[PDB]
Amino acid sequence: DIVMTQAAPSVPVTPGESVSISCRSSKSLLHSNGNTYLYWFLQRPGQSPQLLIYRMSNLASGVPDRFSGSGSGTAFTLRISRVEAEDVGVYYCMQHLEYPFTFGAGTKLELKRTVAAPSVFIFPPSDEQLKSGTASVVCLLNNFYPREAKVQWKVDNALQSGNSQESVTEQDSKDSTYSLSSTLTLSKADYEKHKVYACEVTHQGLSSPVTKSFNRGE
Amino acid sequence: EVKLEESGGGLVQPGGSMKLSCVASRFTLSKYWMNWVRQSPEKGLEWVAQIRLKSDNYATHYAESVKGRFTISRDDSKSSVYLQMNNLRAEDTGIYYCTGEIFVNWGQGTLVTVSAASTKGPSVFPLAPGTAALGCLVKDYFPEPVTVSWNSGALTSGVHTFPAVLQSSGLYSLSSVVTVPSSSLGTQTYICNVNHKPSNTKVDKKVEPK
Amino acid sequence: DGDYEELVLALRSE
Ligand SMILES: [Cl-]
Ligand SMILES: [Zn+2]
Ligand SMILES: [Zn+2]
Ligand SMILES: [Zn+2]
Ligand SMILES: [Zn+2]
Repeated sequence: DIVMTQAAPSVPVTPGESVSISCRSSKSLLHSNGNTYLYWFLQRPGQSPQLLIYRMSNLASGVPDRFSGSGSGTAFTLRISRVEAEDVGVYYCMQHLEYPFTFGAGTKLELKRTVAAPSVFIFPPSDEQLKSGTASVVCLLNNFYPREAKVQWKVDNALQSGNSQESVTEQDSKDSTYSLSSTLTLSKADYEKHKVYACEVTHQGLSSPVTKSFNRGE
Repeated sequence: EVKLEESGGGLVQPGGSMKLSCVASRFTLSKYWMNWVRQSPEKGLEWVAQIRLKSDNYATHYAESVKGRFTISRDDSKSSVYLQMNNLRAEDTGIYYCTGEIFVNWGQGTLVTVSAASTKGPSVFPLAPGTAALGCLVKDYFPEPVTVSWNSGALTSGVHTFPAVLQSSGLYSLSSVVTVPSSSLGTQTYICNVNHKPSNTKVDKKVEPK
Repeated sequence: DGDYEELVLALRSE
């Protein structure tokens, strides 16, 4: 069917600089009409998609004039002249020349900023939780940049695998940083066997990996 | 301003039925073609169905993956469009939006969860501690979503409520954390306001150091 | 207003 390809899953920009987002179709989107049947959308985090461009190069009503769209039959480009914080989200192309209407996979815009070492905290499992028969050990990585962080869990300083999960916040609108949580789930009895719980963090902002730990007793 | 509003979503059994509605305000629905578009992390944005006007004999077009199971309809006098979804599959799970003819107007979307798993309310545990970090762990719930706030919305300055992670056997977990000064500990009271509407669960949990 | 209607009608093709 008409396949819409957006090669870049993500693209980084320093605020106030320009960016180009590419899209390609497996067939020409040019109608005998003389118009190219392609839409561009922005989906800001936690929001519905919003139209930016119709017929490949036309600005939709109320869209800032820093946006532009161009292309030639099968290769299309969305451009932003000067990126602002309100421009972060996922950029999608869509063709409406033929049924079914198809969308590209999306390109997310990310803001570049200076390196920020994470502020690391460790949280022991609550007493209320231990009664249930399970232990959750939480490690927070606060306001850091770039996204890449290595979180190594340690139980009696032995490396851990398979018993931990991560979740990352979207880039912060205020200062362009990320925050990350890393939870370790262990059975209460397995938790009660070992003493020292450590969270080791490697990030380019740190001169050597940072360790936040605790002893189960206290 | 034009407003589209979807309703009828929720948790449903595979093989079951569900009808979604979309109501238009400040929009002469009868003059425009309407569409349903869905979204999942797996498939991204997917165009589902379209309905034309009365003078187009209400012509419909559907995505192939939905053909024979979904039916799009309109009732111009009720200012509404509908999506009747039969013999629902796990792949049909996601946020369903209705839109107008030129994709300018979209509703906020309605979440459709197709699963054989039963509803389950969460457990709220505290994450007790220059700058200090305080939190609340909202563990073991189904389906999504959960809502977390701090001091009934009075303290929003340094809050970080994390995206929900799916666990080992189809149960979600979520952490909500906050940054506050060390001088404020024991002086200012910090409370996490939790709610999980599918299971009718509401928790008000205080965060105090051990 | 009729601006949205004007745009829809100009863009419509069957
Ligand atoms: Cl529209
Ligand atoms: Zn602006
Ligand atoms: Zn923070
Ligand atoms: Zn017609
Ligand atoms: Zn005009």
